Amino acid sequence: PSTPEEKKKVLTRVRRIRGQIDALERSLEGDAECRAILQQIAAVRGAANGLMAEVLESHIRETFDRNDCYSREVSQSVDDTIELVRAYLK
Amino acid sequence: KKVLTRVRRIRGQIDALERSLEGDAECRAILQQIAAVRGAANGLMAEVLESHIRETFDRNDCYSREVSQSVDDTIELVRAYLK
Amino acid sequence: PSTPEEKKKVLTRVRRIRGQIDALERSLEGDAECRAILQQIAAVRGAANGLMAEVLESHIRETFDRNDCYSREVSQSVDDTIELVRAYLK
Amino acid sequence: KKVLTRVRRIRGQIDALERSLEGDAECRAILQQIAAVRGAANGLMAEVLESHIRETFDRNDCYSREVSQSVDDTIELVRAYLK
Repeated sequence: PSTPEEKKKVLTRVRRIRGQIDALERSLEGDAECRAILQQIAAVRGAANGLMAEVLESHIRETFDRNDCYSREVSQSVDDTIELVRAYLK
Repeated sequence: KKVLTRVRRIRGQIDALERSLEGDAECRAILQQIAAVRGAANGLMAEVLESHIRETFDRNDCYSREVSQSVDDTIELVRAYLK
Repeated sequence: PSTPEEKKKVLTRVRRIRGQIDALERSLEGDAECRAILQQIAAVRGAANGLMAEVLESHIRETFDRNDCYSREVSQSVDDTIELVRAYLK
Repeated sequence: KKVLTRVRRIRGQIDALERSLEGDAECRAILQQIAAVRGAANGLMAEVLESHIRETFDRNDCYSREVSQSVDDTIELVRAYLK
């Protein structure tokens, strides 16, 4: 993030991830079944990966823009690149 | 246990990332740290799995040098895949 | 596998994986799109994982049996364990 | 184009696995080798993505040291996640 607007959304998501980690401690200290925990942990990893893709997409786009290089073909390269990352970096 | 040890390290990573963001760090650094959170979610999953597996086979009243390896190799395999 | 029957099923699956690696090789010899290649590689990995579970499950089962220790609860534990491995080792 | 480099070495692992089985190796050893097949496929994926990412951002006629690093950093993540 470079824009203060991007700073805000990421902080939101990051906080929401601390929100998911709270419920995991809450569940760990309590009466949780390993299958419910593993699921909570998996959703943490899902959330991180979600955000990683959103930061990456945003970073790549800003790089091309500072370089006066943003066009529709560049923009779609990024679309293509992020679909792959979303699908294969887990 | 060794599990909460890891839940804190995760919380540790998220608060630093929350602060990286507050302290306006460079984008490479934000990505570096989100990837590291994911890596620790995998490491934590490798503990909780290791717990449930260790615990499920002591529970079955089958002790043996041979059964212990079988359970070490299962754990070694989990560790390879999740690190 | 210790059993001469289980050696055969596994050896099929391994060959079926060679068959997938040859199709992948065809697709790099000739030219298919870069997303169809990724999909092929993921399918190889899905096949390896798939077999890693089948072998793991059989190995654990044999260990309890060989120790005169096989019951239904031991059997369902292995069911519970493999379902997790299938779901979380990728 | 060092994709064949790896597709070969992966075929190398499958045949050794086929030998292990024909040659009555330990059940522990089969699992070790199947995990390494999976590990190789991930490495293969980390090359094929690297090919595509590089190829896709040179094709945009946008050169600059700052753009090169953004692409290095992308490729670093790809490597971190897959090995």
